[PDB]
Amino acid sequence: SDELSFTINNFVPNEADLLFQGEASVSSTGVLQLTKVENGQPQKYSVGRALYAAPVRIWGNTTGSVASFSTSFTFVVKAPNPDITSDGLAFYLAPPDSQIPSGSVSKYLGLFNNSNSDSSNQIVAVEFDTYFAHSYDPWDPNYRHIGIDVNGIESIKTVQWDWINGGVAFATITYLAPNKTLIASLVYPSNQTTFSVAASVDLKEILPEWVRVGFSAATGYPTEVETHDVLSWSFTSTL
Amino acid sequence: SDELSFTINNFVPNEADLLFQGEASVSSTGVLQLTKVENGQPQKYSVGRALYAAPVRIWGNTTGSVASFSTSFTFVVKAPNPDITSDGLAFYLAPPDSQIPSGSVSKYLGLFNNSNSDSSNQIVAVEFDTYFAHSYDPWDPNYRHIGIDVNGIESIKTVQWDWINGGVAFATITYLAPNKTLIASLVYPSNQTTFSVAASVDLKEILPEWVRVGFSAATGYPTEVETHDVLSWSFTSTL
Ligand SMILES: CC(=O)N[C@H]1[C@H]([C@H](O)[C@H](O)CO)O[C@@](O[C@H]2[C@@H](O)[C@@H](CO)O[C@@H](O[C@H]3[C@H](O)[C@@H](O)[C@H](O)O[C@@H]3CO)[C@@H]2O)(C(=O)O)C[C@@H]1O
Ligand SMILES: CC(=O)N[C@H]1[C@H]([C@H](O)[C@H](O)CO)O[C@@](O[C@H]2[C@@H](O)[C@@H](CO)O[C@@H](O[C@H]3[C@H](O)[C@@H](O)[C@H](O)O[C@@H]3CO)[C@@H]2O)(C(=O)O)C[C@@H]1O
Ligand SMILES: *[C@@H]1O[C@H](CO)[C@@H](O)[C@H](O)[C@H]1NC(C)=O
Ligand SMILES: *[C@@H]1O[C@H](CO)[C@@H](O)[C@H](O)[C@H]1NC(C)=O
Ligand SMILES: *[C@@H]1O[C@H](CO)[C@@H](O)[C@H](O)[C@H]1NC(C)=O
Ligand SMILES: *[C@@H]1O[C@H](CO)[C@@H](O)[C@H](O)[C@H]1NC(C)=O
Ligand SMILES: *[C@@H]1O[C@H](CO)[C@@H](O)[C@H](O)[C@H]1NC(C)=O
Ligand SMILES: [Ca+2]
Ligand SMILES: [Ca+2]
Ligand SMILES: [Mn+2]
Ligand SMILES: [Mn+2]
Repeated sequence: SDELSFTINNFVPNEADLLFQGEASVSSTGVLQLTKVENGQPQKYSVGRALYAAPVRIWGNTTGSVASFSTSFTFVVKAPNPDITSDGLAFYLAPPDSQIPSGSVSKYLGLFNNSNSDSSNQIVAVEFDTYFAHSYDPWDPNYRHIGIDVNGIESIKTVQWDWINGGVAFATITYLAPNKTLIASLVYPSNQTTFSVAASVDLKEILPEWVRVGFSAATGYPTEVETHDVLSWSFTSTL
Repeated sequence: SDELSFTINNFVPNEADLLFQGEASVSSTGVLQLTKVENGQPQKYSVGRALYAAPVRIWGNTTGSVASFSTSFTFVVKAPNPDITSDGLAFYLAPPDSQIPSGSVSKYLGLFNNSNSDSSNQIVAVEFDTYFAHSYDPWDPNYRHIGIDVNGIESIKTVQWDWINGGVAFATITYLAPNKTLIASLVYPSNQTTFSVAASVDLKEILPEWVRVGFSAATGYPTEVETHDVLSWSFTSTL
């Protein structure tokens, strides 16, 4: 594909154009629930991933060009016990066939097996990290944050994010190919607060020609559970 | 129009789909020069405005709906004397036939006659203010800033903007109709710095059904002159 664009205003149960991994799924009410919820209550140690069914062409060696893209989606992270929550969700690009790694992966938002930034992971992600205690996440700044990750959970760049328990967030992620710059942005219309981050990233150097795009999220200790619900999602890429 | 979308990757001299006001124009090199430049040096007390030729439908009383839009553009503000510059540029929406007001309008970025927030102005703008001394701009915060204006030069909301003399900026402005939220964002791929702001705005309440969209900029005292050049511009609105 040289141009791919899709808009999902309302998710549908077992949505055909979505590849589900782990405990992810969309509720009868139309929300993409990354982590498991029962009776409206988020469940402990849940890991989920949803990907758009069609692989996306990120670059062409025959062409020499690289894709520029932009994604926007709305989500809610509602926790019964706000004080300390875990772990957060993230939008990411990975190889078409990636699976959730085996092992302790909650503090890695379901994207990694460990802290390392292994070049083989081939993963570019934008995380919305809700857990930052150094006892379990020693690589995190001391506050909830939005970070840009490249082959590793230790964000190459972050910004402080003032999460609103149950607040509806509108986030857009944009990649300017010509400028190898990935920028992330989040807004809470309810508080009129904004957050943003940018980092240099050369997709040609990190990701393969084809990749699948989507979301990943994880839940940890029971007293810190929160939801990772996505309500809308639009994606556009142009090669 | 129920949907309008245009992308201008390169401006052309006397570009037919652009309405020029004041000293605005596009150079032979293809840059939209809001304020006049001669021999590559910005001139004092210059005021310019450029608008897309076609008026945009912002809302429909017969339909009940309101337009959601998003604009992205790249610009450069190069000043020979960085220390203190004036005045800045801005993207704005106004009535189809608005003209540059008469009088001292440089500290108002070519958008207003005075400080007042007169409901009759019908102007929603996002300013990139480079001059903030309280002696002439008593309404400004104490730093260069990006602010959201509504019928007046005194921004209803701002954020600190760390201008880069001659740096190429990529800015996007988005209006979420359903949430009456106008958000502004700027990034300098060269420093990987980001800035963003959001504010509650009800276009139905401020602007008329039809409006023209574009840019405004002004230059002041000779020792503080700077350029207000726009390189790219894409606009999309959907009713
Ligand atoms: C094999 C296995 O099941 N590993 C778990 C780990 C283990 O708890 C860990 O290996 C024990 O050393 O926990 C995992 O989730 C943890 C993760 O969410 C972190 C931070 O993101 O928080 C941990 O919860 C803490 C909690 O924050 C404290 O307040 C509490 O006192 O202790 C809790 C730990 O018991 C989560 O357990 C992990 O990803 O490492 C999930 C693995 O499956
Ligand atoms: C009638 C008229 O021509 N008005 C000018 C005004 C006049 O200078 C003002 O009415 C005198 O009180 O200036 C206008 O531009 C000014 C504006 O750009 C402000 C701030 O944005 O800066 C002024 O320059 C200052 C400069 O910053 C100082 O360092 C310097 O010492 O004094 C300068 C003023 O002389 C600009 O003049 C204006 O918008 O008010 C342009 C009007 O056309
Ligand atoms: C392009 O890349 C594909 C796989 O990455 C390879 O099989 C093909 O031979 C390459 N062709 C060129 C011209 O690089
Ligand atoms: C990552 O997955 C591999 C499977 O090849 C497994 O051997 C390894 O234990 C996992 N990493 C961790 C930290 O468990
Ligand atoms: C925007 O408004 C709609 C309808 O009023 C609401 O359902 C939605 O959650 C809001 N979105 C955001 C990001 O606040
Ligand atoms: C500019 O302000 C003056 C008063 O200072 C006013 O008389 C004039 O009408 C305004 N300009 C325009 C175009 O209305
Ligand atoms: C992005 O890269 C292009 C090509 O190198 C350049 O012309 C443009 O000014 C850059 N934009 C930004 C915001 O740096
Ligand atoms: Ca964390
Ligand atoms: Ca000012
Ligand atoms: Mn983190
Ligand atoms: Mn200002």
